[PDB]
Amino acid sequence: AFRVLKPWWDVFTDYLSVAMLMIGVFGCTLQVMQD
Amino acid sequence: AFRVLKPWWDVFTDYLSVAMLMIGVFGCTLQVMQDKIICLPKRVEMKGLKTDLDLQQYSFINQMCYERALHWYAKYFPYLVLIHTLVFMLCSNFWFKFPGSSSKIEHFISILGKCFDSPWTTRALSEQAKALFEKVKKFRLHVEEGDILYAMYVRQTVLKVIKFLIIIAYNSALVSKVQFTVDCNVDIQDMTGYKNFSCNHTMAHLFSKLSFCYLCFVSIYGLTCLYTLYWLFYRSLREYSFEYVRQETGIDDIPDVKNDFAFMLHMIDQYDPLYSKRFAVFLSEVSENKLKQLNLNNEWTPDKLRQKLQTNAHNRLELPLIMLSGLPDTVFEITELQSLKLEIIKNVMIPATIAQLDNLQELCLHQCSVKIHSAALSFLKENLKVLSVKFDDMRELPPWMYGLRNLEELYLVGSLSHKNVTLESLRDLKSLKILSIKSNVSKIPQAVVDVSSHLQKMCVHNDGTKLVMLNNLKKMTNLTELELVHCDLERIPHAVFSLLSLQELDLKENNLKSIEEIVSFQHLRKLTVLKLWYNSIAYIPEHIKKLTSLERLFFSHNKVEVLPSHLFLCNKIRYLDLSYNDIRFIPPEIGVLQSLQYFSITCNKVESLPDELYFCKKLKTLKIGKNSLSVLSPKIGNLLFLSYLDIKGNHFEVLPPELGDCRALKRARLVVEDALFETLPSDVREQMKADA
Repeated sequence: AFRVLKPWWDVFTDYLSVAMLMIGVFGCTLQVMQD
Repeated sequence: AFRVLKPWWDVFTDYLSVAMLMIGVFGCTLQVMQDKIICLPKRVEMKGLKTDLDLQQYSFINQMCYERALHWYAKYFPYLVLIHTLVFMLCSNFWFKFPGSSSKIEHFISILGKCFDSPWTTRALSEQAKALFEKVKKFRLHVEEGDILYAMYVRQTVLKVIKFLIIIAYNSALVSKVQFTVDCNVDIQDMTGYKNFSCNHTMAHLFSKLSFCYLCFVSIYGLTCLYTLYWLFYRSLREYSFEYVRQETGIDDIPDVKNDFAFMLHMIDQYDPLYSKRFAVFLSEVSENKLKQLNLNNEWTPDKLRQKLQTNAHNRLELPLIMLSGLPDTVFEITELQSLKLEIIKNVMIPATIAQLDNLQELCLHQCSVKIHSAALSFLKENLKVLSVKFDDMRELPPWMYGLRNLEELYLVGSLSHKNVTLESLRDLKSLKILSIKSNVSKIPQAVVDVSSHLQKMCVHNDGTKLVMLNNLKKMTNLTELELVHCDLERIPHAVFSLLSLQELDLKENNLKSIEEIVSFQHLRKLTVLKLWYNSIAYIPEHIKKLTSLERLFFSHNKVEVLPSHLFLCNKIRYLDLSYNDIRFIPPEIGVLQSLQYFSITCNKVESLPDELYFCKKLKTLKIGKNSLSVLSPKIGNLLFLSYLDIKGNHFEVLPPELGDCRALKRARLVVEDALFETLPSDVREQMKADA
């Protein structure tokens, strides 16, 4: 339903998206803070 | 699932990774918070050294020299450590995060936990696990073809080792690079009026010390890998041999395991030494057999066995068995059965408990590969009297049956020639008296000669095999009853002429056409019963009158059309089978057959009945059958002892009332047309059916 529909490449893309989202949030934080 | 997969070194590596992650996060926090460079112009009673620089210039200089002079690695160290720790964690977790191997790992965890959970494992070492054996065998067949999980784990370990080596190699040189104080000569002159600056940032010494401690952790981490690497390359975990469960519990099953299975076994043993012992039980086949035995004992009750008890053909209390996987023990509790019946029961082992069933003398076996115990075999030798065996490819034949001395009657249903029969010698059968064979043997085996000293009755009913060599039958001096049914001889064999002790002769389905050997039958004065079923005989030689001892005659389903007068000279004949023949006229000489009690001419061409036939008052069975009789003589009322009459299928118009004179014949024994029976008076039919 929420797990059996994810091939390995899909899982890797999801993890890459999570990492990129974290990077973007951290970048926004630092831009607000010290830029 | 999430805990039992961690060896001690793995847990230590995880804890080191956690500590390194905490250190990296703390370093990033301090770098964001207090990592500030203070800078001053370098080259210049002591007074102050005012530089008339405003705060904006100070901050600008701090930023400029921070970008320029400060070492890149010194600035990136917290993020560097964070990245390395995250990569180590990711390469540690991808072992279970990859679904293709994660499914196998989860299946192994589930099966191991379920096997350890079963108390029947402890019972075997000392309920539903029987079906769990199927999952066990499915897993062992499917996953032993893997070993890719081991390669993946080895690759992960190699990656960790390489990362550790690189980390040490470059950090060792880079640690000495950082300094607390620093100098920067940037071209800010004529922009800020200065070029040379002395600077320092707070974290340096701390970072230095911090980095030192971090290195130590990494060092231990690397050492950990080495140990595991050595453990990977000193034991050769691709193969695992128990050699301890086999020696202690005394089980020779569970020989070895494949690369993947040995790897998982080693991992579990390092995690827990007793989990492997508990999990190995369901690999054993003997354990599976015993668990099936327990389940069968739960399924079977003595009540079920006694309900299935019945009376066999040869007047014995028998327990039929049609589909079983072994011997229930409860069967040995019921000693009143005199016979046992087995049908399609392979892999049967008879223990000494068969000695409990004292009152056993017969056994029936239908397609069963059975072996006995020593006490079981001795009990069978000393107690069995009758035995019936059915086998298809000689594999169900138990050889020890040839060693049973007290056996009396034996029945064999199975081909032996498939032309020499692979029959074992019948020497130990010291009390064999009756033999029955259902095979395709072309020549009589020599083994029977080893039993002819006490053999009394040999029955061989082949499916049509021609008995070319009958020389051994001449050795049957003690044979009193002989049957050669469907032996395809087509002539009376010369060997039977050597059997003076013979009493009853049967030649069914031999298709005898010329029988001019009846004179030789005069050499045998004990011939009371002679049988010629399903032969091509059309004429009866006069020599048959010379058989003094004849008591029964058989000519059913033959080509005899007009029967000779001299055939009636054997006044001692009591059974006369003339049905299914071309018999048309019954000669009056049948009146001299006073001793006759049987006469069947069913499915013949008989058109009239002589009155002399009714002089044979001893006739208790008369089977006219399907003939062409138009009227029945009233003299049938004189046959006071006639018990069966079969005239249905004839041309009778009205049955005579004299049928009421038949004391031994009733409605059930009277086979007549319903209209013919209706032609009888009301009193006659009332007397036949009931007692008025």
